[PDB]
Amino acid sequence: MNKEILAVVEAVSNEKALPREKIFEALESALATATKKKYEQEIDVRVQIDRKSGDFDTFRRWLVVDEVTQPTKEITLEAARYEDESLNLGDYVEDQIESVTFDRITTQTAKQVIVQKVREAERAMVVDQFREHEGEIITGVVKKVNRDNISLDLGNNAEAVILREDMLPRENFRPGDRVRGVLYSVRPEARGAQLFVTRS
Amino acid sequence: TPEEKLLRAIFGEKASDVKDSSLRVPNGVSGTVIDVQVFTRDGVEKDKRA
Amino acid sequence: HYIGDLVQRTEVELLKTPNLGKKSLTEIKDVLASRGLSLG
Amino acid sequence: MNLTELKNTPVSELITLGENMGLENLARMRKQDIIFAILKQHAKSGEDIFGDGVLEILQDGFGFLRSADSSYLAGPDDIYVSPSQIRRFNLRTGDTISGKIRPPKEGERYFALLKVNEVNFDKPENARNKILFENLTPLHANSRLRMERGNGSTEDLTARVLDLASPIGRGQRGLIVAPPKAGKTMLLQNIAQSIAYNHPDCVLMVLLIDERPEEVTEMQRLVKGEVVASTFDEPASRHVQVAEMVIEKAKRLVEHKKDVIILLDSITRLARAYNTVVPASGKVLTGGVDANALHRPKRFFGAARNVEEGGSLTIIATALIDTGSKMDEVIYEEFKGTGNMELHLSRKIAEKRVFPAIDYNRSGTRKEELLTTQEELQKMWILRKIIHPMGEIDAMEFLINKLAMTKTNDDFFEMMK
Amino acid sequence: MNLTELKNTPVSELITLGENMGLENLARMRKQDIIFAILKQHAKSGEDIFGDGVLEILQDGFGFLRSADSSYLAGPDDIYVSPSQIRRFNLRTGDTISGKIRPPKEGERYFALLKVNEVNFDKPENARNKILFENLTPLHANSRLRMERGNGSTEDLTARVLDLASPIGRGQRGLIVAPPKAGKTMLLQNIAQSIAYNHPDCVLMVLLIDERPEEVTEMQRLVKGEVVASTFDEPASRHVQVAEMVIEKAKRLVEHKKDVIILLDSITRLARAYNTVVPASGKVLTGGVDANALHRPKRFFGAARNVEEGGSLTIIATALIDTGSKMDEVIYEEFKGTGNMELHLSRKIAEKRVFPAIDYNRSGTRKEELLTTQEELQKMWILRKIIHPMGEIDAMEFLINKLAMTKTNDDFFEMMK
RNA sequence: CCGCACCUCGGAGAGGUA
Repeated sequence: MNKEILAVVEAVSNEKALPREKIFEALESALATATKKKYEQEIDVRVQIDRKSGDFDTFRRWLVVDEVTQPTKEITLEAARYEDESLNLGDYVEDQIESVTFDRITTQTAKQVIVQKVREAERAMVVDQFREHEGEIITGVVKKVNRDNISLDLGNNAEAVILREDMLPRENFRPGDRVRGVLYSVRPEARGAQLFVTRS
Repeated sequence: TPEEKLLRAIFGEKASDVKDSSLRVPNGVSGTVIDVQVFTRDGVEKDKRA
Repeated sequence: HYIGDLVQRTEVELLKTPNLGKKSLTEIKDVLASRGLSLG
Repeated sequence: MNLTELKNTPVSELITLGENMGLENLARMRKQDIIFAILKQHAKSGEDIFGDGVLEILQDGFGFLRSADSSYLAGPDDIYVSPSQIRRFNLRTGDTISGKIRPPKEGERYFALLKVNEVNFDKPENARNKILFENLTPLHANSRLRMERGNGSTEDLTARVLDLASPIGRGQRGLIVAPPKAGKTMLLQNIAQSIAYNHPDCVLMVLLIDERPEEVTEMQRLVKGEVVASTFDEPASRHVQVAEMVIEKAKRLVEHKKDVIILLDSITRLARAYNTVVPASGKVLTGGVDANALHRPKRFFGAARNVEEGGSLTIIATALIDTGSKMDEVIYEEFKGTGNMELHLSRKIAEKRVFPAIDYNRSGTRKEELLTTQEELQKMWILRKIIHPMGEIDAMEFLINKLAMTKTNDDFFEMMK
Repeated sequence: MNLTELKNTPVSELITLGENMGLENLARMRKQDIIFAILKQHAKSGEDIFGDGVLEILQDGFGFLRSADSSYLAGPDDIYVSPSQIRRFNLRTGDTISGKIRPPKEGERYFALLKVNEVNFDKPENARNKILFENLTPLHANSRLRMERGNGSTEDLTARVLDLASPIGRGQRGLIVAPPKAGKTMLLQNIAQSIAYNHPDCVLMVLLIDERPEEVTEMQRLVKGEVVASTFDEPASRHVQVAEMVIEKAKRLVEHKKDVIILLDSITRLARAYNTVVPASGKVLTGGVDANALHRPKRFFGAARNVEEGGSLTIIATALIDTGSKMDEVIYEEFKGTGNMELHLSRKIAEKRVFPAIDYNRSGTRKEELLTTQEELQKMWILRKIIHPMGEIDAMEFLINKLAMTKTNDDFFEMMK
């Protein structure tokens, strides 16, 4: 049994930073990223471990598709024929499990992923506190000007974004300008949700 | 952040900004290793090879 | 027995037979990821 | 070529078959490995293999078809069920899956399901369209399950006393409260035999949890039915898993309009197991029981009910009191206010070798008029009014002397008037 | 030139032999070093070396042949067992392996095993083809083990009282509940002597774990059998390893159709050792007991059972109550609902110097009709009904005064009528 | 990682090669 990661997931957790599930998700995502950066021409490798005593196993997966794009991570429907073609397009999980490769140097990016997910959890806590103390017009500072989206800043490890369709068509913003906007909903964006703000 | 070093001190897992500075063999030259010497400063603990 | 006979047929045709296993399919995929064999 | 057929065969015939096929020495090998090698050699020829078992869907998505002979325990020869097959047929935990299987190929460790032929002992077309157990309208016990056989054996006296004290019907939810060394094993065996003889259509399931292996092998070789047991040598997690598998199978069978009866003499042991396997929450009630430890056994107990659309779920469990542990006392006091039938047994009468030592005064059945006629209810009321003044041992002696006069309770009631 | 024979000889004879052979000064050398040197010198001449011991497979795959005189303590001078021979002969932990050995070459530290000649003190052909203990059909206690000597000795009074209170048979799983300073040592010694005298075929085993060295050396020099012990000077891991080796040897003997009787006096100490060596799970029960701490001792206790195919395993443990620690009370309350025999001892009777101070009222055996005849059971029932109204001290005095009149209980039974 | 215990990638010098 891997007592090293077990002591970490048992001790560091339970302090509102690790909910016993996001910590395991971050650890398996970091292991997957390490295995991806280890191979040269083999991308999109995943790993799932959701048990204390149970060790982790690296099962490289392919993308089920009827085309030949990305020949390094694509598989055909004849491999799903064993399941009577039940594997619909858009879902990619099936393959034989291969040899796992654990190492102490792989913890470098693992710690980075862990602290990034802790920062994301702290951002979620700040969002919860904002919702607890919402109901007033706020001001924010823009950071970047992307396509059909801007950003807001309130320096308490918080952040907000405004959709361009909700803003004025004539007004274009620039970093350093204060923006007045009331937030109404938070959609679950990938790699962490973000508070969406609307003016119209 | 001083919290990450506490975590690094909690578990034995290595975590640092590793840069490669190993002694390599120059180009052209070759040969067979016939002797290896190791000198360690006083106080510092010796390693397996030493 | 030779790799040429297996490379003459596509991986989809090889997966359509119960004689091949999961480990064999994984090895074939790992060999084909290098663009050396099993390229249709 | 069936999995259970090859599993029920003895070791001698399997070793002989393996030696005739010309394989590695099967004497120093497990039965499961022998069956695995035989199935591999048979599938190499080209024939189809079939299997069966109750589905157990894990948290990751995949499922396993556990076998009945292993009391639904994780074995190496389990049938792997991919999540795609679960998504196609909308399978759930408890659904028996009897269909064509294949041996695990290179790199695999579990048998794969190629095509399902039978679902819950029925066609999959009838199982795809079914009414859930949560949608069934609950009602009181309507159909009477007369425990009295009427043959006239001395074993039928317990069933007769039970029928005269607390009648049991289809879907009845009762508790047999009894201190240790009261005679619960013999009473449970008599109940099972009476149910098997009088009502052979009712599926009988004797679930044992945290019991002795001698009692297990005595129960298995005595009753004519399916016996799922889990001795104390297994951890509480295995007990909880076996209980969940059994209750899921029972619910899935009831959903197919079947009369399932579960005789689990482990309600207190199951509560202890749940309290042991529950993570610590920092809030401990009186008796060492967690605030959420009793929720799962309370729901398991209350799951028993009578279905009007078809089928029934009868659960007759025995409880323990005066065990020297206050935890069992708190468990009994909490479970008393939940059910609607209590069968108390007296240790004082049991020490006198007077069976059945049933507390006739404290016994009773809620809404008993739905399982007994008006004249039968009046006769029971008269018997209660005659028995109540006498003492417990005196009442037992009176009942024994009265039942010794005739063979059936009908003649007794006719002669009493 | 066996290893056990050379280890049983005193140091003086070994030094004399080493000086006669013409080696270096052995006075300042260890006995094991003397054995190693004389084995090297004897193998130099060309003679073969033989050894034996019970196999102890490690986690890495290989194992060693430990000796019984050292409680299977890890030692640098033992018979190394390569994983190749383990895979070849299907060896497991507990198999007594005897065969030819050789001195270790340069770079080795253990004696290598070449060929096994005898397995479990039997032919290897009968040991390779056998039915495992997990496949043996369990049964209740059928055969009777009469502890009564019959020689009319004053020591036989304890055995007579035991047979009158709790008859013990082959495969019985009992418990000796007693407070500290009650007389468990003398009672266990008398039980061991009666077993060795009346039933020599039975394999008597005494496992005194976490006890005083004086009691160990007293037990070894008093009873006629094997006494494997582990004093408190050794860590709890030593206790766990000794218990594992003992239970594996017992299981192997039962599989070899042997009647093994294990007298355990450290069940509470073994449970404490398991609770100490278990990794922190994070959930603590009432009394400081871990969730997975009671699994191993409960399985060790439940291993005892009666085998119909041949042999039996009897385990009579001794419990500890009123020790001032609530952990022992919780352990006793948990293990009480597991066995089917309790032999309680009263401290009030022990304070009056009335030995043995056996609680006759709280004692008893379940399914005692399977170990005694009908008339014997009726006489025991009558004796209990006559004794029950009297007090414990008065009952013990009456029983002593009645048994003192004659030598055997048959005369007392004949005079009672 | 905060507290053990069950009642309703440079500069100088020396030597050498053509």
